[PDB]
Amino acid sequence: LELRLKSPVGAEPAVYPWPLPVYHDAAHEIIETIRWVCEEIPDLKLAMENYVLIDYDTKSFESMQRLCDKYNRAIDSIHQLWKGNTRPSTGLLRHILQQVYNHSVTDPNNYEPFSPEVYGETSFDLVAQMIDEIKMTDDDLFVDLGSGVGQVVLQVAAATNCKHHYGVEKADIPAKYAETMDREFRKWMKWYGKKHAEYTLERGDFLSEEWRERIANTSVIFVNNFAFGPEVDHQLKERFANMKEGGRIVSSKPFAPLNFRINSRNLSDIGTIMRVVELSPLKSWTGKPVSYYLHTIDRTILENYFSSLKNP
Ligand SMILES: COc1nc(Nc2cc(S(C)(=O)=O)ccc2N[C@@H](c2cccc3c2OC(F)(F)O3)c2ncccc2Cl)nc(N2CCNCC2)n1
Repeated sequence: LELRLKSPVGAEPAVYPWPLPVYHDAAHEIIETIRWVCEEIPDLKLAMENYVLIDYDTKSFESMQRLCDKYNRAIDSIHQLWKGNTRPSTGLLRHILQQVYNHSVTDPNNYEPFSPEVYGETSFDLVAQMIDEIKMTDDDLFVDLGSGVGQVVLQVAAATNCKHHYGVEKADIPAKYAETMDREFRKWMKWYGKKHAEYTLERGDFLSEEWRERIANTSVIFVNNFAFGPEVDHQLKERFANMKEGGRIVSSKPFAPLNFRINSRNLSDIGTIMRVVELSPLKSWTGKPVSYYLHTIDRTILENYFSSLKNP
């Protein structure tokens, strides 16, 4: 006893075992998948009997099976008509990321702010605003320092053309889940027929020796440093100090003051080599009044100070 959804692009079907997983709801996931594919393919919305998406019982195997059958037959008609890899829309991507999470993370957890279990609530929209603001290209290398189950990396890889996206996570439980998130994401993206950039989710300590040169060569760092201690903050600034001009750090708490004024007593501070701006979706956003910080490596701040001493 199972439910099957045929892929709109001819990939392997999505197979769900009945009784469906508890999770959000698995039956609603199947209905929303069908609706998303219908929104995506106008011939499919035409071929599909309208009534089948109004009249359903998620608690009935036969009712759920009939819904899947109607969709599957409509996909078959469309595949017969066509007989004779684009990036996902923002709406579809939100669905795909939630779907990937639901199929990957199965054990209870605590639902703290910006935690994997609440990604859909404020993270998804905020990461979407951030992507629109920093405008990465094929020359960029993106790294999430403390990537959790890899959700930010998956979103950014599905939305941008960076050369590569990396996620590094130290903790055992999220890094293990990231392995399933990776598989589930690649599988589901193929199922929908959607393109994503290259990415790697790995287990590791971003403060290790190996990671020193990796951070130095990164063009865009993403780091939720909100709850970081002074030691991790100090070590990170030491890593950032080796970054290239124009290198960027997107964070939840600033690494240098917004009003940093270089003088003779603060030449050791990271503020001497980076621009820092506070960004806010509120500056059409109706979500939480959130803020984030964009840091840009710029050693001309330090150069202009020495230049001004020699040229009064
Ligand atoms: C407010 O409570 C709070 N906030 C944060 N973090 C936080 C605070 C604020 S603010 C100043 O209060 O407005 C805004 C954004 C974030 N996090 C964002 C984020 C971080 C870095 C760059 C960003 C970004 O968003 C961005 F895309 F724009 O660029 C985030 N982190 C992780 C995954 C997805 C997302 Cl989207 N972390 C914690 N914790 C630490 C974790 N476990 C519980 C306590 N608790």
